[PDB]
Amino acid sequence: DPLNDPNSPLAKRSIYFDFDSYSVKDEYQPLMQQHAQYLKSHPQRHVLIQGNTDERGTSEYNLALGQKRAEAVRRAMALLGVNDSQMEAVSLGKEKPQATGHDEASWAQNRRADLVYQQ
Amino acid sequence: DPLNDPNSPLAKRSIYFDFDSYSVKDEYQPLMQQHAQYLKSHPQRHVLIQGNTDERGTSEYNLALGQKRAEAVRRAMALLGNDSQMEAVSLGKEKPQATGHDEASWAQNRRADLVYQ
Amino acid sequence: DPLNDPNSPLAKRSIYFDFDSYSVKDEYQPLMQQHAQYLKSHPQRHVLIQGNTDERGTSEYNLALGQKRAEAVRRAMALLGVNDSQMEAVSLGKEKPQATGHDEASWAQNRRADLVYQQ
Ligand SMILES: O=C([O-])C(=O)[O-]
Ligand SMILES: O=C([O-])C(=O)[O-]
Ligand SMILES: O=C([O-])C(=O)[O-]
Repeated sequence: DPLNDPNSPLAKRSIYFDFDSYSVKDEYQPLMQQHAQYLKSHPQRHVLIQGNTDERGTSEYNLALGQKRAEAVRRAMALLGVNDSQMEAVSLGKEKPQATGHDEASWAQNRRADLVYQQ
Repeated sequence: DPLNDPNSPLAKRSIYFDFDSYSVKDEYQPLMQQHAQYLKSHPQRHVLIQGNTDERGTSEYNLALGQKRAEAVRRAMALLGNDSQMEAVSLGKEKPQATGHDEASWAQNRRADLVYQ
Repeated sequence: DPLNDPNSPLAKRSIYFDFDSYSVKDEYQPLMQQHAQYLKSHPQRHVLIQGNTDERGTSEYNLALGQKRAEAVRRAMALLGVNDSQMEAVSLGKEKPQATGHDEASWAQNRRADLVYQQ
């Protein structure tokens, strides 16, 4: 399965965001196109889009920002043709940092939406 | 004491696995030989072999796969020479070392550790 | 806000310590001068100084060592003019390691005090 091929374009699973932004940067449109093509040619595959933030700001603010990040990715893949039935969008806010330091080297890694396939 | 030396060959304590595999690759036989020699020359030293998986698949499937990984390492150590110094347990996918959701993390979590007691 | 400018000297947030020491090395005085200047000119800003340790020694020992590290940074910034009402010093001991390996490089990374601004 290309989903389990570490050298497929699908091996990249994450979209990164600028500070206090849920704009999907154009440099991630190709990645979204690749995953969209996968989902449209594997109609029983479902993906969970998880939005995350860096630690700056309240838990409440970042739950909402993470949700906008996940919803922005879901919308972009919907525009690329993915049927809504194969996607869900959820927020982890700032609660599940990947990088655990307290400067921009960590925070940039945490302003992130992940495509998590149900396997 | 060699298990406290960050510079000993014994400081490497992990065996890594391919996707959905509990086969111990030949490249790790030298590591296992090193720890085997240590355990055979330190008869009261015990090791807990903990098996781990990446997050893909059910919790139940991954608990069983981590167990097979730990038992394959235990078996390979036994073949290198006493069962009374080893236990094998599975953490399934529950204790990821790398917390990301792609192969860069997952490869680090398909792993059995030698945990000295 | 210079506090969110990655090219500001304020971008650096961490002070690193030698084994079993809470001495603030002189190489960090310029960083603390920069954060002191920022705090003095932004009286609404509050910073939490979080002290950490590497894994060697007991939880109790390291809780206290982490506290001495955070207090050492707070005193250094107090001597640079920062009002005590804009700082708090707390300890995470060895409970929140950044680097999880068991080697000199991981240990050095965790002998650390972080300036965490409330945002
Ligand atoms: O504002 C933030 O915390 C962000 O951009 O993740
Ligand atoms: O299938 C898995 O989750 C693995 O290989 O760890
Ligand atoms: O002794 C230690 O644990 C240290 O320096 O953090």
